[PDB]
Order: sequence, then structure tokens, then C-alpha cells
Amino acid sequence: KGKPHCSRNPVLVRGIGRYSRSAMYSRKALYKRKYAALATVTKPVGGGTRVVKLRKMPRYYPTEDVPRKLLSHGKKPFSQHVRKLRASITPGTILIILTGRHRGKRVVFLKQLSSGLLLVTGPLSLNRVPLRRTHQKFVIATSTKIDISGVKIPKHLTDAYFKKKKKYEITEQRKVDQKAVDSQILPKIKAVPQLQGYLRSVFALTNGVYPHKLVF
Amino acid sequence: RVKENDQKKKEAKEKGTWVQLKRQPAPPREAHFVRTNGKEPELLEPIPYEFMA
Amino acid sequence: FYVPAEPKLAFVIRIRGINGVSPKVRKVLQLLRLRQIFNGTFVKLNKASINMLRIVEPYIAWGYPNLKSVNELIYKRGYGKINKKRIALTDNTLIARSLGKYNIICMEDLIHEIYTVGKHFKEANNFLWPFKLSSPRGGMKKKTTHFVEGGDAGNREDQINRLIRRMN
Amino acid sequence: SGRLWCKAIFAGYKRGLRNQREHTALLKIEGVYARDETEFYLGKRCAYVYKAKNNTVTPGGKPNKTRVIWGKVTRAHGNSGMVRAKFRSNLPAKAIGHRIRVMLYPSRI
Amino acid sequence: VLKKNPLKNLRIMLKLNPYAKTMRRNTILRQARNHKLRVERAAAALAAKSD
Amino acid sequence: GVDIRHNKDRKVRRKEPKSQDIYLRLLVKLYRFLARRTNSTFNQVVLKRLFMSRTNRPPLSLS
Amino acid sequence: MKASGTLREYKVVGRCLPTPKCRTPPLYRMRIFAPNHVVAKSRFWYFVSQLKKMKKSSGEIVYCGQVFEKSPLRVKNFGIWLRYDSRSGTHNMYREYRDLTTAGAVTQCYRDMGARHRARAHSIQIMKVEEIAASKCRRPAVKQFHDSKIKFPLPHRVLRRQHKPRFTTKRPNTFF
RNA sequence: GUUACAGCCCCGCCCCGGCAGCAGCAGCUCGCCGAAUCCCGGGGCCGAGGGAGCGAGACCCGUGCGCCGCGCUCUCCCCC
RNA sequence: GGGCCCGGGGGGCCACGCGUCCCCCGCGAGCGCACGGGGUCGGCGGCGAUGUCGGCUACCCACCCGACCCGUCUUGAAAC
RNA sequence: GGCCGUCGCUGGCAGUCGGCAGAGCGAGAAAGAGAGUGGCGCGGACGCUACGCCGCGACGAGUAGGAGGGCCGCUGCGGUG
Ligand SMILES: [Mg+2]
Ligand SMILES: [Mg+2]
Ligand SMILES: [Mg+2]
Ligand SMILES: [Mg+2]
Ligand SMILES: [Mg+2]
Ligand SMILES: [Mg+2]
Ligand SMILES: [Mg+2]
Ligand SMILES: [Mg+2]
Ligand SMILES: [Mg+2]
Ligand SMILES: [Mg+2]
Ligand SMILES: [Mg+2]
Ligand SMILES: [Mg+2]
Ligand SMILES: [Mg+2]
Repeated sequence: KGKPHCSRNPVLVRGIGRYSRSAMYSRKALYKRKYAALATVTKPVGGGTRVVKLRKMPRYYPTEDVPRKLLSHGKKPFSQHVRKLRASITPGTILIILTGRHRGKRVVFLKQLSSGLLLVTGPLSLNRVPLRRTHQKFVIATSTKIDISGVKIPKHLTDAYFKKKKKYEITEQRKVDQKAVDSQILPKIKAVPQLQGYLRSVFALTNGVYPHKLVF
Repeated sequence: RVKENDQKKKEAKEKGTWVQLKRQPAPPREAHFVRTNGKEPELLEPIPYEFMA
Repeated sequence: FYVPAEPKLAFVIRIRGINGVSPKVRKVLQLLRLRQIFNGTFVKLNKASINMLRIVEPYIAWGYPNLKSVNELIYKRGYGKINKKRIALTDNTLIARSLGKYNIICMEDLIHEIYTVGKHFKEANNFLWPFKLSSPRGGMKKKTTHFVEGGDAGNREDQINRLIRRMN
Repeated sequence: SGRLWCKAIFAGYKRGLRNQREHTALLKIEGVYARDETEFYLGKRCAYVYKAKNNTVTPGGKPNKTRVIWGKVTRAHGNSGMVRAKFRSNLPAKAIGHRIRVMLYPSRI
Repeated sequence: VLKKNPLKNLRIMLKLNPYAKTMRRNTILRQARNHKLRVERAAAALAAKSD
Repeated sequence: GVDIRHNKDRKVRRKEPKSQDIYLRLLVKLYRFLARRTNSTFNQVVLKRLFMSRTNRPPLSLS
Repeated sequence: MKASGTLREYKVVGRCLPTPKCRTPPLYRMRIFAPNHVVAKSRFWYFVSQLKKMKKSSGEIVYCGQVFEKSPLRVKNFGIWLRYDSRSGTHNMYREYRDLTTAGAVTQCYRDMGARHRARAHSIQIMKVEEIAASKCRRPAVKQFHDSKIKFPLPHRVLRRQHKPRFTTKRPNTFF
């Protein structure tokens, strides 16, 4: 019985600790921490008491089984993967969603969600784009930012809030959340000159415009 | 070399020092110092051509 | 002036192919265990070895390798001739199981034995299968002439490290 | 309300002089004519759009006659802003000198 | 066994050479310390450009 | 390419008896097991000789 | 030799290895212009085998280091004494260049001997490179740059970068 | 003609005169390198194999993240 | 420089027990992390009953690259 | 790096040894998870046509010619289905 300390030596490089194991032996203080030395349930029957069996043996065996497979190690499921971002996508940046039905719309970034997706809302007043998820890869990042650091994005909306159910009818919670985030963002994009007209516009490549050449 | 190795193997057996008896190819020559004691090295020049024939 | 010791160890890479080779050149190339193009071996130098490398100079490129070249060759292209089979050096138990009778029990013992050419260089080297190196990235200058006359054959002394890194 | 792709020409296949290796395609993206500028397009998804006789299904829409072969810009070719691309089905030689679309969307910005 | 590269994989290297752990722990500490000394000498040189 | 002569890579030594008689093949099934599972070199020689032809196991007279 | 890249200049010294006949053999030094130190040691043994009864296996190289330019920011006048095989006969030349470094002037000499006389690097033996005062120069192409008030336009500036606009609209200017 | 209203070159004495700095982010004035070498990132192609067991013992029949390999916390006690 | 950097008067260490004597000056346990004996997700999105989905191979056509007619005798055959 | 075959290791497996039980023989270091005598719950995949199954390495041009394997093909006979 004890409270857990954190890991003493810092992550110097990935997989390499900053302190060697003698300095770590001294830091843990191991010099003074030496040490030396269901399947059955009885049930009454109205007979006697039977001893019933939990997980009784199977009644059907298929004509052939596959063998078990070996043990790999670094193969985590999706809900335990590490979630990256770019350095160019920061909360407040303006993005260009490229692929969906909102192609080319200049649209405001809110937060990195739990599944890695971008909570992304270029306002429903301007873009006609809701509180919507997008993907990091399928988004170009414009270097045009708002100081959104002082808004209260709600805690209840997360990756399970935007995941599909099964005619899609707009619930009232979508409207209330859209308003409660829209009214917090929209004065900060009105506080910048001509940013709302930039958000109403759509992105288009035109003649002599090459994406390797024009910077944003 | 048979006779000399018999002499070198009977000797240094009671003494116990291990003595090399196989021949060995000519090694790379070991590091050494070269003394330019006083004088500098003489500068060599390609000679110009002159047609003796 | 300090004249350093003449180098005891050479990495020999075969640069020319398998077609149209003289019988004495073919015999010496198969005594150095160079049976493909871009195969490599470590050779210790002495009067016998240097004349064997003189007799096959157009077909080999060789020089005097670095310590880092020994490190990358043993760690990345390092395989062992275990039970007359090419088995990858992925554990020190493999090196110990064959060469432990020479007190060579880890990868570092074998690297020390190859680089600082030891008493048991023959067995640590013959434990190593010939190195299977790729084509030189960037390329060759010219395969057919000597390094001195602007090519790649022959002794390129310290400069074999630029081509080990180019090939390994 | 505009163009969301870049204009590339399917120049030819990856070839030696007397051998062509048609699993790899060669693409000439418009406006890039050096290897310094081709670093943008590597890994971007390329597409050969073409229209045929019979209706085929469209994801998110009604059946049209337009079809595609999707690709991937793999690595730079040559020294002058040419590039290699590798598609799921190898491109027809019907498409030599015709337009393929190099999309922006596998973005690295 | 899949030959993993010891020059890439840190732990295949540590399975083969455990002293590479301290050869690599040193020269992270060494190089960061020398980079601190480089920045500090540059800051003293800029102060001497002021002074 | 590699310069090995593939001339003598196949060793023509006898792997199994050419006879189809079932008792000799049962004795071979017994000594295959004894040859790979004992450390003895008797069983290798006896396994080898149960493969060989009639002219390679000649009759041994009584004397 | 393949006179490749830029030549470097080397101080290669060496000697015959000692016998009990001569206990301490004398050291011989040369100035080798070479791409690298390996071909510089080879070119050393070339000229030493010509001048002495000395081969590589009966001798040794004691020092081989690059000698740098002691003034690489001064434009200087180099006179190079040549020896080259023609198609017919071999010839002696004096020849003048004007570079910052001696290795640069000898690189320029190899390019110019290959240019004018179609002679390749194995024909050419550099025997003497000497930096030369501006009053002692013999060749007029070098002497015309010895003007304190030198002044000239860049008259007909043919433009490069021709394919960056492959298809331009204005014809290019060439007067600048 | 010889410092004058520009400069260049050499020698001697000044601590190799001294202060940077240092094969230079004056991001190219000229090299060889890395046990004297490490970190991070981007693109491409691939994913073959498939009963590796762990702990609990004849005082028990559990369970499949198991070897080698690296090191994390707790079985001491405080402080921020 | 080398001697475990011989010996005496702020950083790092594959260094950690108690006692007896000569000489020199063999069982601690558990729990998570993982560059660790070859890929998985305990992540998803669309379209589908009269006009669409799949079907490499086999039917026809087109394009790019390739490509002379087989047997034979011969040193050599697409051979006038 | 994947797959096909060949060759080699004359490599591995008869150990499917189960309340008549104890699940191992990859491991740098000639040889034993030896036997002795004094001080509740009834369970545990696949396999092995051993002419079979399995695992490692390297290798693969071919005329004339040689040899092997064909669960390639034709016609009749003894058996069998
Ligand atoms: Mg040839
Ligand atoms: Mg390249
Ligand atoms: Mg030739
Ligand atoms: Mg053959
Ligand atoms: Mg044969
Ligand atoms: Mg054609
Ligand atoms: Mg005929
Ligand atoms: Mg005839
Ligand atoms: Mg004829
Ligand atoms: Mg014919
Ligand atoms: Mg004819
Ligand atoms: Mg082959
Ligand atoms: Mg064949």
C-alpha cells in the first residue's frame, strides 16, 4: 500500500532516460528498500441442492477450426493511438476544407477531438457550415488566425456527439450548440477587418495560380 | 627450420614462455619517426625535354 | 616527421561482374570469397594478401576502412556462417555459440577483432559471410579504370569509406 | 465554386528507350519546371477522369458516364518538374497527352 | 527472424550492445550542454558588442 | 550472378531403399527413429546399410 | 591522372627505405598538383621513379599534406613551365595565367592545354609554378589586365535562364 | 616620383602584439571526417509467418500482452 | 599519454548487505509502459431490384511499347 | 521483401507419453527437470496419406546429350468402385 510517484527520470529521448541506472538506484533509494522472503454454484431445488455449472461445455463443434495466431506487440487499437497535429493548425486558425460537400470553404478551426479529427466550424451565419468534424489531411491551413483562446467551447460535445446514428433531422441540441459557439466566435471575426467576407468566399484555383507557388 | 624449431620447442618449455614457431608473412611495417636532422628535404623537379637522338 | 603504421586491415569490394574473367583472377576472387559483383570482405594485409590483391586490381575496389565502416557493415549487413548457412546476426548467442572458444561472445568482440586485427582474425572473419552490398547510390565514376586514373578499381585508400557509405 | 485541382498531363509511361514499364506513369504538372517545386506534389492524389458509354455509379449522386482511375504522385522524375504517379489500374495509352487532375487534398500544410 | 536494423532500432541495438544505451545517453547530454555553452558565449559576445 | 558450378551440388547418395518390400521398410521406419533420436553412430551405419543395394550388402559366410 | 574538379597542391616528401648499406636515406620533396592525396602519392612515385632509382615498394612516403594558398585574396600572375606529349614529339612550354591560387592556375592550365592543344592530363608534366611580378609577365593576354585604371563594359549580355519563360511575349533586351 | 589630400608589399620589435571568432548562420573563401554523432520530420513500396504460452502445483486446474531486451511504479518516509 | 587517470594531504558509476580469517598500505513479490521472436484497429464513410455491382481469364475494338517465318543443315538463317 | 521449384542441412516430429495427468529440452561452455540410505468442479484445438508433415540457408541460362517426376494423354487385360 502506497501512493504512486511519477516516473523519476525524464524522457530524455524516446526510450532513453536521462539518469543512468546507478543514479536511478540512488534516486529510487533502493539501498533502504530491500526485501526478502468458481465454475460451480450450488443451487436449491424443490431432489436437494444441485451444483450448477457456469460455462457448460459447448453443444456444437464445427468440422474444422483455425489455429490461434502469434503474438505481435506494437499493434494497438485505434482508441489508443497517439494523435498528431501539424504546427500550422492551432486553435483559432482558418482552414480550407477541400474534399467534402463544403469544398473550398474558408472555415474556422476549434479543437482537436479525441479521435484525431478537427472540430471545425466556419460560422453558420457566414459559410453555411455547421459544427462539423473534418480531417487533418483533407484540410489546407491558412495562416490567418483569430484569438479564440478566450471562448468556452462546451465539454459535452466530443467525438461521440458528432458520430452518425443511422432523412437527417437537425436536433435542437445542434442548434443550441451552434448558437452558443457562434455567438462566442463571431465578434472576434468581426473585430478583424474584412475577415467575414473572406470567410463567405470560396477557394478556387484559377489560371496561372499554382499551389506550390502561392503561400498562405 | 625443423631442427631450429626442435631447439626452440625443447627450450622455453621448462621456462614456459610461448615462442612463435610458424613463419609469418611480411607484415605491414610499423609506425616510426623520420628525422630531418637539420636539412630540409631536397626539392625534385621534372627535368625539361631535350632531344638527344 | 611521424610516419604512421601501415594499415593492417582492408575492406575489398568486387566491382566487376562475372563474365569473361581470366582463370587466375577468377581463382583469386573466389579465394577472397568474392563471388558476386558488389560483394565485400575484410582482408588483413601482409605480403601474401597484398600480392593477391595486386593480381585482381581491375575487378576489385578496396581501401582501408574506418571504424564507423566496420560498425555499419557488421551491424547492418552482418550475417554469420552458422552450420554452413547464412544466418543473420540478431543475437549475441549466435556469435558466442560459434566463436566463444576465441572469447568472442558479442557483436563488440567481433568488431574489435576485425578492426584491431586480433589473434583470431581468421575465424572471426570466416565466421562472417561475404557482405551483400547494393549498387552505389550516386553511382560509380568509371568501373573499368583505376581510381588513380579517374575510375573506381584498385586501392582507394582512405576513400573506401565514402563508397562503403554509398553502397551499404 | 471553382477548380480544386491542378492541371497535369499524362506524358508517357516510365520507360527505357526500347522498353516501357507501364505500371509507373510520368506526369507533367503545369507550372512546376524544376525539382525544387515538385516537393509540394509528392503524395498528393492524382486522378484520370474520363467519360464512357454506359452509366456507372457515382458516390454521392446519380449514375453518370464519368469514370476515374485514381493514382498517387509517388516521386519526382528527372530534373525538370516531371513526376511519377502510380495508379490502381495502369493508365491506358488512350490518355497520352490528356488531362489528369492532381488533387490538393492529401495535404501536408 | 525479421532482421531489424540496429542502427535504426534502438532496442535491437540494446539487445546486441547494452553499452550503446550510455554511449547514446552521453552525447544527448553532451550536445545539449555544448549548445547551451555556445548560446551563452554568443550572448556574452553580444553584450560585449553593447559594452 | 554468382560463380558456383552447380555440377556436384546434388549428392546422389541413397535416401531410401529401392525395394518396395514392406518388412525392410518397417525396419527402416524403426531405424530412422533410432538414428535421429539416439546419439549413437551405430544406428546411422545400420540405417545407411538398410538402404543399400544387394551388391552393397554382400553375403557374409559363416567362417 | 584525371585532372578532375579543382586541383589541389600537395607537399609530398618521401625516401627510399633504409638498408644496412645506407642507414638514413635522404628525403625528397615535391609539389604535386592532384585531385586528392591518393593520386598525389601516385604522381609522386611517377616523378620520383623518373628522377631517381626509387620505386614505391623500395621506398616510402613520409609526409603528404595539402599546402594552402598563403594569400588567396590577391590576384596574382602565375608562370607555369610545361612538358607535354603531342601526337608527334614532346614539347616545352612557358605559359601564363592569372588566378588567386596556384592550384587554381594549374587547374586553368590543364583546361587550357586540353583546350588549345587537345592534350590530356597524362601527357602533361608540370615542372615549375612560380608567381610572377606584373613587370615580368611575357604574355599579352595576362599583361592587358595590368592596368590600374581598368575599365570595360559588359557589351552584349546574352541572357541565360531561357526556359524559365519558355513562352514569353516581349523579346529580350541585351543592353544593360 | 615614393605617401602627400589613395593605397599595396616586406622586415624587425611589441606575449605566435592583443580582442572576436574558428574549416563560420558574412547560411559558399578554400578540406577530411564522426566510439571525435546525435535528434526531428516528409514521400514511396510492403505487411510474409500464425498453439511463442504465462502462473499455480500433485497442498491446483486459472488464463492468453508471451521470450529476449529496455526501464516504470509500489511493497520506506517526507516536501513542492 | 598509460598504470580500474599510481599514490598521499559539481558530475557520473552494469558500485550497495552483516560478521570471521590470509595479505597489501542460488527460489522477494506484484502491477502497468514498451523503437522488444514479420499488422492491426476494441476506427470509419458511401451506394445499391430495373438499372446498376462484380467477373483477372475467354469475344470484338482501340492505343503505347515490343516484335522478321517456322522446320532444318550450318561457324553463321528473316534470308536472294 | 513476397511467391514457385531445386539442392543442402542424410535437419526436426512415433512425445497425441493426460486424476494410470502434469503439458519443458533455443540453449555460449564434455555430461541427470535420476531412484534410494544415515545425521467443490471430470476438462485440455490441429496433427502423423512417416512414400507424410514441418523448419532453416543458398541457389534457378541452355543446344547436342543425359536423368528424374507426371493426380499428363491414348488403347486393351487382371482386380476394384
Ligand atoms: Mg565483359
Ligand atoms: Mg537518385
Ligand atoms: Mg574489357
Ligand atoms: Mg547450369
Ligand atoms: Mg551432375
Ligand atoms: Mg512500335
Ligand atoms: Mg535442309
Ligand atoms: Mg551435312
Ligand atoms: Mg556454309
Ligand atoms: Mg531458321
Ligand atoms: Mg540474301
Ligand atoms: Mg539467379
Ligand atoms: Mg535449368
